[PDB]
Amino acid sequence: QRWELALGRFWDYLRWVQTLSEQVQEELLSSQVTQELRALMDETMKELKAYKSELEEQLTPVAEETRARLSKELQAAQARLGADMEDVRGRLVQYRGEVQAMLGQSTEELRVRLASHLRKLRKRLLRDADDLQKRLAVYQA
Ligand SMILES: CC(C)(O)c1ccc(-c2cc(Cl)cc(C3(C(=N)N)CCC3)c2)cc1
Repeated sequence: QRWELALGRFWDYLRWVQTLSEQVQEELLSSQVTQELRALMDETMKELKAYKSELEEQLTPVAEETRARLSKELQAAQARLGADMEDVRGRLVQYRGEVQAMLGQSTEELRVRLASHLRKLRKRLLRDADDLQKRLAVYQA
């Protein structure tokens, strides 16, 4: 699906950030990484909303209380995905400020801590994307 490809571009970019390689460390102290993640996040959420909209053209007619519930559960699952991606961006903004506060001292321990936290944020994003995909797959029925 288009929204899955969009999410995958966010995911591959974030897998690169996770390496904290020389060029990642450089781009994390500018706005570049968080600006590129914002663009990738925005595209994912736009495609998700359009996908849900087109799915609603080929629905199995069910009880109206049921449809209303499934739609609200799907909107909550979309919301969690967007919040997850924003939580990632926010953690990388935090890193930028903590490096500046070090006034040129070594950042090795900040980077060890960031790597560990990013791994956990990425696991949560993956969890939520799988749950969203599963909900979308039975939504029409
Ligand atoms: C081909 C490309 C661009 O490299 C790529 C495309 C998609 C993903 C991807 C990332 C995540 Cl977090 C989740 C999923 C969903 C999955 N489990 N298939 C769960 C809904 C689909 C897919 C990763 C990479």
